[PDB]
Amino acid sequence: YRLQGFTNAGIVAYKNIQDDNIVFSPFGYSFSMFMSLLPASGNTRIELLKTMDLRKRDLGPAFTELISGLAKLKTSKYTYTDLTYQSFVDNTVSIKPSYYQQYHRFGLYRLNFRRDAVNKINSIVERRSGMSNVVDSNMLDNNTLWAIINTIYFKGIWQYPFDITKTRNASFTNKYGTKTVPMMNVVTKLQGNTITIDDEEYDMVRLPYKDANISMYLAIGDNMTHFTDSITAAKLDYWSFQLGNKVYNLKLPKFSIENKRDIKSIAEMMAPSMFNPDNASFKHMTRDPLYIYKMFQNAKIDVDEQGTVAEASTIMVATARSSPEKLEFNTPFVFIIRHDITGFILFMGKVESPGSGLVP
Amino acid sequence: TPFPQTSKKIGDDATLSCNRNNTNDYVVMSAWYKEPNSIILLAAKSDVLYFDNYTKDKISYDSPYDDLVTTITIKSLTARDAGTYVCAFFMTSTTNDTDKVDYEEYSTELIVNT
Ligand SMILES: *[C@@H]1O[C@H](CO)[C@@H](O)[C@H](O[C@@H]2O[C@H](CO)[C@@H](O)[C@H](O)[C@H]2NC(C)=O)[C@H]1NC(C)=O
Ligand SMILES: *[C@@H]1O[C@H](CO)[C@@H](O[C@@H]2O[C@H](CO)[C@@H](O)[C@H](O)[C@H]2NC(C)=O)[C@H](O)[C@H]1NC(C)=O
Repeated sequence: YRLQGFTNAGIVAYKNIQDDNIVFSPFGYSFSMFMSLLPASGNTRIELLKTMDLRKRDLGPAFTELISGLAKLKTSKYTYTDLTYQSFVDNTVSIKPSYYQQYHRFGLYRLNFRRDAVNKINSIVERRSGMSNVVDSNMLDNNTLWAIINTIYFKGIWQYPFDITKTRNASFTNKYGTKTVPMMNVVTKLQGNTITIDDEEYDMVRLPYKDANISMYLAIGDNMTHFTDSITAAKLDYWSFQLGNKVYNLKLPKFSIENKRDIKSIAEMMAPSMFNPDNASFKHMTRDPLYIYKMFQNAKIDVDEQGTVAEASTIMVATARSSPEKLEFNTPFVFIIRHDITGFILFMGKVESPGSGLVP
Repeated sequence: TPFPQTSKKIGDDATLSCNRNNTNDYVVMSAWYKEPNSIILLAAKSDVLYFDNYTKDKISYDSPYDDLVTTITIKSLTARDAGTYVCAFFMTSTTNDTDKVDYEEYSTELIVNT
């Protein structure tokens, strides 16, 4: 009844992002897919249990574990994580009375999607989570009948902040031949190591956050695709156990990334019937044919000398229009914001590293 | 009476408790919400997740190790603490018999007067 499959769902979702300018919330994707288990039934429920690597006997305790994990994200003010979950079902849908009695208090809203649904849903999400204009106008038509929104916000402050006295160094890529970017520099002791993963050298560093058990792990290596394709929750825990105190001259770029990615491919590889109106069985919520045809995530991260600010919104909706982005980074590094107690991976991505590397 | 009326004074500590009828299934969680669309807390065993503007200060969860009941205590009752309070049990099957989520819900009207 562990959440290993829960975290590995988002891990695989990240592993399927064919790009290098990535900023993703594995916890947001995993949480959406896991909350989908409440209305799901039959084949959809079985697929979701398979992807989470859970049985019907372990679904109850799993949620329990999840709740406990959620109880360990709002434990301070210096560093915290706020999570909100909203479901919007059309008034014409005949929701089962038991389902509504059980789950309507966890943000189940009813409206007419043909009467300015965009502004109403944006207002509800803004009132519940503070993030405004989460859903775009081209993601809602007069045909959509179901919309699930999952927002997560992480405010972080380095336990050992960078000195403002830093340099502005030029990173070398092929897209941007040479781009000058501010690079924070700090010489101090940190929990790191330089390990080998399947005969491949990777340097790992941990940056703790003040007044919390959340940490930003940084990994630097030759082929980051190899490091990406070989990470699981248990292997991540083992790598964390391999880290220890040692002196480091950290050169971390002051990066700010934003992504708006269609994740329908991986979500359909995990739950095909959820994205097919002929097989979509959500009989726990309603006997009416409901499905999801589009799934996106909008993520953003900003890192400075004081800390990190990250936002993410996972949206399951009926229609959308977007174009994929493809940037080829050379010799990048991978960051992972992880809760060291629950193993939750709140955020993770990939930033273009300077030619000198993160640890000279 | 559809709602037990718990009458208390300004400044008292109101201890609200509820009992689950199903005593043979695994309690997934126990929830407390203020019926005017306000979630107070969600207790998973001894881990309590407080929603909205709620902390361990005014409302304390008093039954972390007792699974057959759920109990909270509101401290220093004010005029805004009055209203309907709802306790709920989310339970699952222990032996995969009748695979479904069982749900219990009870309400009580707290009247805090001078
Ligand atoms: C970090 O690690 C564990 C996580 O449970 C914990 O010992 C530290 O503080 C704990 O917070 C827990 C709730 O998240 C709670 O069970 C407990 O009161 C407290 N434990 C203490 C003080 O020994 C976590 N640290 C921080 C800063 O959150
Ligand atoms: C707890 O469960 C028991 C057993 O189902 C309930 O006792 C019966 O309740 C029904 C209606 O809920 C009555 O028609 C029966 O007469 C009751 N007794 C028997 C012997 O069957 C009991 O009411 C439940 N308590 C609750 C829901 O608070």
